[PDB]
Amino acid sequence: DAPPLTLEGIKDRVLYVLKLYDKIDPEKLSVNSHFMKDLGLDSLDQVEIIMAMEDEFGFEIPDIDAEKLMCPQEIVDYIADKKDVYE
Amino acid sequence: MLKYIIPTMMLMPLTWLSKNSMIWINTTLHSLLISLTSLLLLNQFGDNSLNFSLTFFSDSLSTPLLILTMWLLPLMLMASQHHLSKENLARKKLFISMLILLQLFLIMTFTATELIFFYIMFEATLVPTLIIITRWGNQTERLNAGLYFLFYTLAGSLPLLVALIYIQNTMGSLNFLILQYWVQPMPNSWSNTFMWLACMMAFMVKMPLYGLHLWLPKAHVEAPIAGSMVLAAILLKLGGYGMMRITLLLNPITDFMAYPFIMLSLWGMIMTSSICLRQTDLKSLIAYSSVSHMALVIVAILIQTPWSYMGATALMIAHGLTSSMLFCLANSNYERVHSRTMILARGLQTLLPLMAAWWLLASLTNLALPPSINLIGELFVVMSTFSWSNITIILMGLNMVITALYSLYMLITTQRGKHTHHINNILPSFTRENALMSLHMLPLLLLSLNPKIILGPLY
Amino acid sequence: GKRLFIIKPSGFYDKRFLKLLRFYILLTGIPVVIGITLINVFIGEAELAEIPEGYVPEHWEYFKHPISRW
Amino acid sequence: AFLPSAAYLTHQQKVLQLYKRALRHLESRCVHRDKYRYFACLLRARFDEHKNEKDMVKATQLLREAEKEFWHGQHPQPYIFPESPGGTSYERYECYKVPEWCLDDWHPSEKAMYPDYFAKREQWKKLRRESWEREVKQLQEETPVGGPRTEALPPARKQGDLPPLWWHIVTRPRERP
Amino acid sequence: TLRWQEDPEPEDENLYEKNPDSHGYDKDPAVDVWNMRVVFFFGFSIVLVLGSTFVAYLPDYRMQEWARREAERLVKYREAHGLPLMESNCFDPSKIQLPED
Amino acid sequence: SFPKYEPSRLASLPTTLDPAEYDISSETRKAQAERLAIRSRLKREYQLQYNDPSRRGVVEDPALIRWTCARSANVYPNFRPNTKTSLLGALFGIGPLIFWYYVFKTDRDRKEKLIQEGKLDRTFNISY
Repeated sequence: DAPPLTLEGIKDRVLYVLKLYDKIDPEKLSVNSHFMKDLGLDSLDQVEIIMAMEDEFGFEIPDIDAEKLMCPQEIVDYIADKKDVYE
Repeated sequence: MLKYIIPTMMLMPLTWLSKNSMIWINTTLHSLLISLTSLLLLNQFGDNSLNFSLTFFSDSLSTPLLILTMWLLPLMLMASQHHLSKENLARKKLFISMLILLQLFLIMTFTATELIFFYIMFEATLVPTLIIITRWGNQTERLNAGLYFLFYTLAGSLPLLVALIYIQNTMGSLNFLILQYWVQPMPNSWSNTFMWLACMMAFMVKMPLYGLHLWLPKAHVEAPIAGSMVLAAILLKLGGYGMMRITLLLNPITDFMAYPFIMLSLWGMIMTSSICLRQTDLKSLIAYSSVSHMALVIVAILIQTPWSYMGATALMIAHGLTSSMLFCLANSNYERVHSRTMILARGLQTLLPLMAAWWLLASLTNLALPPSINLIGELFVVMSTFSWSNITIILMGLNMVITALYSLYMLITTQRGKHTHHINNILPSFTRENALMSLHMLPLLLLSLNPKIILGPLY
Repeated sequence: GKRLFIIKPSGFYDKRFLKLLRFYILLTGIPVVIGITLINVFIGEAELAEIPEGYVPEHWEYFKHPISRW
Repeated sequence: AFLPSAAYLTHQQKVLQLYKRALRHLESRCVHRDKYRYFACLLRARFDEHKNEKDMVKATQLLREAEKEFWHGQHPQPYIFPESPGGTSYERYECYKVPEWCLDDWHPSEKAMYPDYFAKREQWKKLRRESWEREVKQLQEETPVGGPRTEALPPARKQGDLPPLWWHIVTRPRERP
Repeated sequence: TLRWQEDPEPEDENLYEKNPDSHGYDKDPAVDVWNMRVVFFFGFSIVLVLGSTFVAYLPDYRMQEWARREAERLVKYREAHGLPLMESNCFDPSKIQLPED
Repeated sequence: SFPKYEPSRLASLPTTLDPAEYDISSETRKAQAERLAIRSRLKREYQLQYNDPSRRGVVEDPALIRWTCARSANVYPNFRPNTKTSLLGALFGIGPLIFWYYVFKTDRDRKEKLIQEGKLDRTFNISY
């Protein structure tokens, strides 16, 4: 019960959830892609993406922290520091 | 009672002749030996009192109080031997001398055959408690508490002296046995009104009665642990024993006299308990719990029914032991965190499991969990007062809520929740503290099996 | 696997206190209960009998258990 | 309102907070996934109706009326995540988060059964007590007159320097002890 | 200005650092162990155990059990001679002189 | 339309419905900046006194001691006997006492009068 999670699995799952988005493409999606600068999306898209990961990982990320999760590596960093990976 | 006074008078040079490192061990050993020998007073009868001579006697009422007193003194020496480790040798020996003198004074007071001897010994108990409070207290304003305590006691007890000398000059004696056999009814006159007031107000002061209880929330806080224990667990019961002795002499006026005073408790023990709902100081909360229990004792003694008497003495013994244990718990937590604020130290169960268990046991014994002695006493008081009148069950029943509503509250904030971050000096439990709390608790749970020796003189 | 050290308060002191408390209780509890059961089994209880004419017993003869009589 | 770094919430932050809370409440009221997706698309279209606005006062009481409508149409029992405050599992294992400094109070008999871990803890304590002086030296100069204005802390600047006030964040207890 | 001369606040004494097996009694270990021995012997082994033995074996306390035995006689008398179970007068009414009115 | 929130003593107004939160005036900006600076200074002082390796003890909180002394010992030096305090003391200090005394005197007089005329059922009441 309660299997542990590894950081490679964390970025695999985050890229999996990102790669199913219809306002994104699975070609130029990378782990160091800025959402509006290097990818070209909206702030509404940003908060909705944050809500999508909040539904995916089963816990609530506050808005003060949610405004700064701006790249997939930063989302992986926040999940990593929240869930205490590499123990 | 010359088999117990002389051992204390020999304990006095025993603490004036030991070395600077062997006073505590020798005093503890010999006081525990005297506590072991204290059980010979249990040779009682259901119809007669154990009389030794013309000056000392002991029925089934004073005997549990004596046993509690000279069982509490070794516990006092254990509880007060750490925060005085920095003191001078002469002052340490003086502290032990005051404690030994106080124990001798109490065991001479509880066995006084005649009432004038009881009165003078009762006022003589003032001196070491006042000295301890005004000398070894911690806070700044301890002088105000000592002055308030001394003046409340003296202003109560001097009309008691005048009434006692008037009674002795009127009838002829002050022996309790003679007054049991030479009692006279007091008619409903204003002279007998002021006689009842003069004979009662001293004990209502030292119980304390609600309204005159203001000397308790100060003198129970700024005093050290030994002074707090001797104020909480003995002297209130000294006043109760005095009131029990005196109320035989004041019939049948009390049946129409005690209407305000009883009800001065019958509401007061409500709102004072409500004060424990909104207290930031733990020791003040314990003192107000003692106020509520002594108000229940006041009601039980003043209605003068037998079941009320049994409930009064049982609740006296149980509340004395429980309040001493709670004061020791407050002193230990204050020693660990250097503050008496209740909201400061939180989450102590995650750091101190055994101390949390002792906190749980003390709080459970405070809320009258059956089959402990406190439940027996308070239940007997409730039966007697319901025999007195019906609606008063409400005035007890709501108290049954509020007591729990603070006691478990005292259990929650100090033990349950996220622990404080900046407090990182919580040492593990000392063996001395655990020994002291087990010595407080285990006699109560053992007397829960056989309560028939602490149910009063008329069982 | 991946065993992690469970951070806990020091449990030596309370366990030592409980152990020595149990030891010092039992070191006198066992001999007194052995003496009590040997009094009950070997010495035994008393028997009720009516008072004979011309005998005035001592006070401790008015009780049943040998420990109470002692 | 009450934020650690900023002294106020701007209009964009208020709009995004309203959007996220509206999506959470709409997901609570629309339990089935397809109904929730349809009404989330409808709510996104409604939000994009007034996205391109040029008057700040118009956006102000439009946000006021939108918040009033969201208050009227909220779920009385919104869905709360187990780890979020107000949840069923909120701060439960916080009862088992024993702090690390209690390990300094252990007996030497029970310290001998974990030798290597306590040696590494001693090394970490030495590192903390040698980094405290340079971290407070860094924080003294970087602080302007009147103290810091924001709650944000400066990072490590020089090589070999640890960030200031790092012990009670790095050595915080784990989520699952 | 400066106030009156006074020492700074002395810190609290952590007893476990100077002695890993101390017990909050005294600095030296031998007198501390002696204090532990005397408290656990004369506090639990001597007074508590023998006290429980003593209170468990009081010699028929307050004669109360004896009273039950006396009751075991008395009704046995009053169920033999046909007397009523218990008189409603504690004393003999033939030795009472009421105040005449 | 909608049912407007009416705040009470036990039901506070929601924070997002406050008009004062929607004010963009300069004075509110300097007030927010000043309280943020005060909070940052206090937080900096706390974590400076908190992360010290040399310190092993209680970090003193002046606000807690201030609150305890305001609650406990500073209530009587700042008391003035006026008509409001006198009325609140007369309504709450002696009113319940005289009310309880009157109702209990009436009940006990009724019980004694019923008992002395031999009508109360006291046949099996031998414990008192």
